Amino acid sequence: APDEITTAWPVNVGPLNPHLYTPNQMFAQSMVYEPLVKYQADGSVIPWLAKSWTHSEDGKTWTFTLRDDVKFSNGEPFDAEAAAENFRAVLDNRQRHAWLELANQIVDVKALSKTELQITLKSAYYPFLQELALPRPFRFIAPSQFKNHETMNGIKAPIGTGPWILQESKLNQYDVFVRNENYWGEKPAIKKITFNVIPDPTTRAVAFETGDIDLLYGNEGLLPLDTFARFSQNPAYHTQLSQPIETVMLALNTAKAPTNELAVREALNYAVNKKSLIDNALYGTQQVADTLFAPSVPYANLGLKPSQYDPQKAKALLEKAGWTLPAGKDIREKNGQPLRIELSFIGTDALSKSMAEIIQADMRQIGADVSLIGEEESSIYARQRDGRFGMIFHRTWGAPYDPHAFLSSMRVPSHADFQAQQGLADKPLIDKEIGEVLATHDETQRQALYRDILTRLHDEAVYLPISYISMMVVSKPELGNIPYAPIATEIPFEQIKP
Ligand SMILES: COc1cccc(CN(CCN(CC(=O)O)Cc2ccccc2SC)CC(=O)O)c1O
Ligand SMILES: [Fe+3]
Repeated sequence: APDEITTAWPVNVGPLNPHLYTPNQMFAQSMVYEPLVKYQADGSVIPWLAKSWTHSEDGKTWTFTLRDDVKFSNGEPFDAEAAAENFRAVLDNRQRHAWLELANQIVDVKALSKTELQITLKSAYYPFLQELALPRPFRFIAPSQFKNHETMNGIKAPIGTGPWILQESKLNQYDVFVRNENYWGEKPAIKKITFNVIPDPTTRAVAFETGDIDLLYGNEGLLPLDTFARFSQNPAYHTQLSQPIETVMLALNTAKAPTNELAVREALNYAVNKKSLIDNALYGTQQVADTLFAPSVPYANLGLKPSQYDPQKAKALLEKAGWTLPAGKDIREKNGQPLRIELSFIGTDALSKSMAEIIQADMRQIGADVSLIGEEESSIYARQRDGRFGMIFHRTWGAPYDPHAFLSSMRVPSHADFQAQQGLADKPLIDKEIGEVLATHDETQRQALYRDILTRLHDEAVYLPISYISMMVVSKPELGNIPYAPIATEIPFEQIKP
């Protein structure tokens, strides 16, 4: 067993290098490795591996007082030296962390003693503590497990301070975690967690029905949503649906014809019946999104005007811009050119395909010819990084990334958002203001800058917001209520109490 559970994940957890990305899975890195400060649902951080901290008047020098009772799972001590060596290991690979502005802000990290850790920054970077709280990269592996005094070229054993220890991994089969019996904090009620590798959502549903697994936990792609709805009525099962955690949208390429035209992007934003899309493809399980960030997101309650479903207005906008229908044709033309837009998505993702088909149908109704380009994952991500798309499915990152970290990353040219925004005359101003907002401690100016950035992105119709999506749970009733974590990408296994 009653203190052992079996769940599933589409892939293995990876080698659990705390400082690297794909194929490491963030929820699993968070099971084993811990931060200096821990993120809370109210947006603050609490003391964690660091007991307390102070900062200089200019806000550029921070000194953390560390706990002195923490051991890595292999018995070796956690101290300021171990922490400092981890920061070094991360920043020796600084280029790979460009998306995260703290990695560009840290100028020095040194252990002043066994318990005092000093971090110095380029500027007064306000999201400092929240980015220290992220699943990666600033969490701590035992320095003995460095390879050649680094982590960027690999690690030995994935030894953390966290409440879970990786027991064993079997590529394409399973991963097994066990409770850390020597954890500095509270002991998890669960003793053992087995992750079965099950890449297909239908197969995951079937695995639950047969009793092969005890728990499914994930976002809107966890299992088929019609099946989820059926499960929620099944008295043998338990299901949960969280409050929304992030946005799913479309990103429109402002630097590529015909989405380079504001009038076209505005029309597309009137063309989609989002409520119908959600009820049709998402089985009514998610919420309609009118803006890049939901009004509940910090700094994003701005009274931005929604573009409600209005095919008539969409047509009028296109007509006014010179996109008119030839005799006998349903696809508009201008200057000889047809109104043709390519929508790229992961071809094997049934949900994405379903939504893409609905979007194509809705846009054909207003005279736009959307071509569906379904491709493998690697090809879609390549398209995102180099801007080879007309429209592309995209999503925000949830707490604590939204909005500051998502906005920060809009400045990175190898990200979808930069590419989508590249055609805007105001793009340099936007990027300047993003840099400014991260470093201001004038709260009035900070809100003003967020308003200007988000309002320009909204008014320029860079995105086509679709849904605010939720976390979803399917479980054996004996496991009880399943909690959600403050960080959207983490799974609070240590909080489960049968
Ligand atoms: C569930 O995945 C995410 C949930 C919340 C935020 C992000 C954004 N990631 C941003 C950085 N990634 C790129 C991206 O998701 O666009 C990973 C990354 C960083 C540096 C170089 C490569 C890559 S992916 C090969 C954070 C992370 O992966 O730690 C997520 O990828
Ligand atoms: Fe990522």
